[PDB]
Amino acid sequence: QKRMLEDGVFNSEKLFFEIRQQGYTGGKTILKDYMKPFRETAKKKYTVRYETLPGEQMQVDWKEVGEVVIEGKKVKLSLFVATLGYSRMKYAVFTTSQDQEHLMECLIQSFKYFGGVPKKVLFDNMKTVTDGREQGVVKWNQRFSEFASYYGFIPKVCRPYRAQTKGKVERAIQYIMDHFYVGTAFESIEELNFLLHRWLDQVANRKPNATTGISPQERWAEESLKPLPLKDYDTSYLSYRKVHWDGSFSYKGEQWLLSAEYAGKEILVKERLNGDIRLYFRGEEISHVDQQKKVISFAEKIKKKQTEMA
Amino acid sequence: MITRGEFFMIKEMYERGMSISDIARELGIDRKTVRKYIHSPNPPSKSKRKQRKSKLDPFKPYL
DNA sequence: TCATGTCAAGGCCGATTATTTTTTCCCCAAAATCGCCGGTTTAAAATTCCCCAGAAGG
Repeated sequence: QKRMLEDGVFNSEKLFFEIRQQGYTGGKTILKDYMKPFRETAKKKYTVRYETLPGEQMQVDWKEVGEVVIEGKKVKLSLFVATLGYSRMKYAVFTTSQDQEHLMECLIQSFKYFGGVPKKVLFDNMKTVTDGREQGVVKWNQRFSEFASYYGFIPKVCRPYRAQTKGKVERAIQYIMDHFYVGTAFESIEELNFLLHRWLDQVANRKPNATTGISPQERWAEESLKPLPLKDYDTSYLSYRKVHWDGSFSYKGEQWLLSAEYAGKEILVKERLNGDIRLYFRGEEISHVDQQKKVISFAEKIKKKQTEMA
Repeated sequence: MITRGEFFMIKEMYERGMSISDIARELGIDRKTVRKYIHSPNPPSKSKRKQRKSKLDPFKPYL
């Protein structure tokens, strides 16, 4: 028994031979029997699947699933599905891509829809979430770790890294969603996600499972969703930019003109996923750059500043 | 290409007396791969490849 | 309305494409190990059968 507890050796013939060397007067075969219930309980443990407790994990998963030409520009549609374990409810949304900021936005949306947070969140291996896993030393990130601590949950990405017991269910739910929804709202992916949310509220979260026979919404209601902090960890890209001695800097191919005090110093641009840029310098907030949909050349910006100073 | 830690774990658990097949199951590795690594000197996690041809090779002397 | 600095290149990072290597999965065949059941052997426990003493009844 201690041999199995410590060394996990469920080999019956070997243990019988060992104890025979130790002075055993019994028979190999009854020890084979005895070690069977042991290894059979071990195989029961091996087959142990779906150990989801109420409010334990929301089964996060990402995948590129679509392609659209939004505004005449090709873009790859990326879908996020968080399945709430025990309840079996799932929040699904496909918006832009697999960037970390959109990941956090989707997690916040799922928490708001579920009205709370679970104990932990289980992800899938990818570029985001974790930069790199080295022999169990999983260094996820700094900002992501702060976000997880802020909301309360913790990353526990340890799914099976094979097509068995992870890929099977993932593709199952993926194509189940694809076939049942198969919606096409409009060229704009935002409207597509709007109709997706309607479909999820109508015939996805209220679709009883054949085995349980109860809509997952009831289990979700009875699950433990601890209240979320009621505020959202910032979902804006943070990026530093140096200002040339011209009082100018650059961001995503557009060049901005600052004032004299800001020339030659490092500002921090914060861009919400909404699409508004805010310039924070030395902790404080500086004047907005009146961002416009139409791109204006640096020459026009210089002319505008000249006229303004006039 | 099991990493240093993976090879250390395989060798240690095998020498402890644990069966090899369930070792492979636990570490998510093929049984043949694990058995081959049982009788191996040190963790293999490096592959050496030499340079290869590029597009700017013919122009390189001129540049 | 004066006067008033501006543009290009290099480096780095990210994403995509192409090539090579490694690992896994599925199917079939052979060998080894493990598990279960049955039989045999050994040890311990239970029941029944004959003669001596004590007690009760006519």
